[PDB]
Amino acid sequence: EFQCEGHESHLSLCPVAPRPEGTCSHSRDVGVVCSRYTEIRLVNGKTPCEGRVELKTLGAWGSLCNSHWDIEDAHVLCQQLKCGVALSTPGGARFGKGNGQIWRHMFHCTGTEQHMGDCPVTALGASLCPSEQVASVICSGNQSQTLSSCV
Amino acid sequence: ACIESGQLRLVNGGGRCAGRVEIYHEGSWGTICDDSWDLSDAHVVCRQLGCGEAINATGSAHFGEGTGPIWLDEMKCNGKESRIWQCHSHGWGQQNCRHKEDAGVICSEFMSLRLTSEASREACAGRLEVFYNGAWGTVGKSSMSETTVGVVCRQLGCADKGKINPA
Ligand SMILES: [Ca+2]
Ligand SMILES: [Ca+2]
Ligand SMILES: [Ca+2]
Repeated sequence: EFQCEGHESHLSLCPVAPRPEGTCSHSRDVGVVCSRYTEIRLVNGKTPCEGRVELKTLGAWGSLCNSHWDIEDAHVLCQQLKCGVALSTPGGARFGKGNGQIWRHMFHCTGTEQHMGDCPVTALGASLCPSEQVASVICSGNQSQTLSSCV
Repeated sequence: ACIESGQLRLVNGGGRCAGRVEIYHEGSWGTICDDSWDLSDAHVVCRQLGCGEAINATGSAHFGEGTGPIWLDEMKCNGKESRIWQCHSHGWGQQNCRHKEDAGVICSEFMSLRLTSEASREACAGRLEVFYNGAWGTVGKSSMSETTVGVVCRQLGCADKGKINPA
């Protein structure tokens, strides 16, 4: 039986109180649900640090919209990709063409967060995305650049 | 010829044989968990202190919370032993019960004196009852000196002096 205090960096640093031998049946095993719940991949990109941004939900792949897309969302996406923050945001569809079904999700992120799933997401009721307005990213590729408060 | 270690020190009971139990092992005073506390388990603890047999065995430390660390857990015993440590133990030092689960035991003789009338369970005039072997009984009439009554009143906390009423 675990007795973690809550601020442990790892589970191995936890006081364990071992009961004597004896177990419950396999039907009573437990499962946890962390809050990351979002997968983002770069598709149709010539180099790994840039690509068309897609997110998968309801068992389908679709591209994000440039509508209500700003620079810091590209920045935090780069941080998750570990390519280093986006030096510049590409405009239009210079390398993203496909997946006619377009998810209307728009991401409101400050950029301080390290993983793009962390920043809050609101998508219910969003207006239809115009065609060719699929979002993208051009990360630095330096891996040596970090975000700083206020190029 | 030693005070020795591990003596079952009984405290908070108000007598020589009552209250919670404490054990001084590895240089540390500690209480006893009430997990599966058994009356047959209470027989040995009473015998070690020379009190006698056991009347009641009480859990949750209603006699009193024990500040010390919990030492033994889930103790069961055959009930016929002289050394308390030689009882069927689930390990040592490790407990699944916290404080407020400490054990309490009442031994063969924990004598209590009360002054009883019909109206009041405890009053300052009435009959004299003595507690022995988990029972209540009247006290003798013959050969009662004035000092004998003087002690009874002082212990009961009613008055400095007292008198025998014939009625
Ligand atoms: Ca208990
Ligand atoms: Ca027992
Ligand atoms: Ca236990």
